[PDB]
Amino acid sequence: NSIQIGGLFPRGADQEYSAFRVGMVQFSTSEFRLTPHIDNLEVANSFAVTNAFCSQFSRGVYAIFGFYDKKSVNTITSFCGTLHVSFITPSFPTDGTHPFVIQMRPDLKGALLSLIEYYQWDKFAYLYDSDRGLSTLQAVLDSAAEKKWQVTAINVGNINNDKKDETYRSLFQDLELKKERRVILDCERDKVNDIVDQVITIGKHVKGYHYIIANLGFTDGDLLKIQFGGAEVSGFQIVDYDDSLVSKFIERWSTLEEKEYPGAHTATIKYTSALTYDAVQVMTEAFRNLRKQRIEISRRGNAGDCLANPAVPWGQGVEIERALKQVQVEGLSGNIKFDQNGKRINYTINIMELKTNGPRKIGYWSEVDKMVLTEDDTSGLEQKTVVVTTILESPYVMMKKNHEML
Amino acid sequence: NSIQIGGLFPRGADQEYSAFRVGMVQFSTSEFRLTPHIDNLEVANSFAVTNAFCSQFSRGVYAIFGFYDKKSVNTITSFCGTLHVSFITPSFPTDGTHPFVIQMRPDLKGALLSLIEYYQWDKFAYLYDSDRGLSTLQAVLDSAAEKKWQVTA
Repeated sequence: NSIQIGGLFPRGADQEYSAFRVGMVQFSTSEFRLTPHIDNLEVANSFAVTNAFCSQFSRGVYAIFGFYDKKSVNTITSFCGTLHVSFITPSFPTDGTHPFVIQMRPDLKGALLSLIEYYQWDKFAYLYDSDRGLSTLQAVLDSAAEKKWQVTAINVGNINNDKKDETYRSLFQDLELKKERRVILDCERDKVNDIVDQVITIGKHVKGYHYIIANLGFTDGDLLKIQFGGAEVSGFQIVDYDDSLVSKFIERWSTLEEKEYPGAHTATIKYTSALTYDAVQVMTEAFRNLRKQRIEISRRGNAGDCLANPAVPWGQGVEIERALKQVQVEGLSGNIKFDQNGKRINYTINIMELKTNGPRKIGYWSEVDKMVLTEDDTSGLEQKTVVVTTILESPYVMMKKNHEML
Repeated sequence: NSIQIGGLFPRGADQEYSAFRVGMVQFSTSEFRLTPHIDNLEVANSFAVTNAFCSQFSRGVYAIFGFYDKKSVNTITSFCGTLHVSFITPSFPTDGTHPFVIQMRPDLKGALLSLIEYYQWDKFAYLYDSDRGLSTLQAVLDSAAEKKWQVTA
């Protein structure tokens, strides 16, 4: 068999596309060839997105894989609600429930909540950006009652290159005026470096601060530059390079040629790109299930129309939606598995604490493994310095008679 | 001469559909007219709005009156942002400044904040409906810094 699949890919994602090609190379077989039909236009532009998605559906492809942004998700998924094109993405998961959508990125909100109990704060500052949705802002603010948290939320998103130096001044100066010292950030990874730059430039990384980065791939930036600061910058890892099942992929990826697969040669990979492997794997295993369960995707030569009027489904799409939801496999994010709504379960996430030797696993979390600690590793033992604070008035504490030399 | 115009109306927005026809009856004039082409299909989901847009655009309507929701709004604003066919709405103002969109319903945030200042409030619980857009929940949470409010949402 041969199986055309639509790529509604985001531009600026050469690493994701390289992971797509490496997944295709790994998983392709002459039994059923998952076949590219790929396009790349501005994901923020709902029109151009819809237009290309019509073009791809105008080939009658069996499934489409790609990425969207909150400027588009109730454009795209509304189409999956009508044309029943089965759809897979590891982008940010939606708050609602929709068949024909596979939400390959796990839900960050549960873990990030549980971490707040684990660090035991009644007070934190909270920056966020709009692009993954204000879903985390809502979820934590809804959760404000349960622990009676004080929370301040300041929209960092509208920071732009017109004034991206004095904005961060005024912003962090506001956190000095409230004297905020537990800081949650919810950006995309390719933003976090620009906040961390200003954090270092104005010194706000010494002991007393505590940081979280609300990304599943916390260890992607130049964390080593703030690794010396002394703030406990602590954040998540769905990717774990230590899993030998995964580490064999990490080896193969980092050894694959750097320029034919642009940016694949690094020892580390964005968890978006990593989930591209799991996504292509689930599409392959779903077409394999379809063939093994002996229901054929044998289909009329007519593509259909994304805007027939009234539009009408084609029934085999329901079979693809079953087949995809039936998948359970090992991958770069563990034993991945999906509910009947199209949202993952069993998704297990590690919590990394930036000790100065490097980010190390203080625990892991799942829906049933509620923040299971893994601090049995001894990095940090042998009595790090307890810093003692006090005052100098005679006689209670005084200088040594040789204090200028001591 | 007449100008052909499009219309979309939410199902159940029957008072607005009435007021629209009453407005057409009032402001139609001897020298020029409207030729409304109207749809009353779904609005709470992008598909219906998109199909109606294509139908009425293929009809060549030079302006459209209609409505949207945060679920559908991006679909409209991107379509008009590309195709130069304008859109006018009484729906909530978005965060965006797309051309071709006349977001008539005036800014409510400035007055809200100025009244909060007038009561000199310090600590209160703010509720919200998500689907009007969190632009207010943002613009009141933002100044919970500068105005040191103690909001809960």
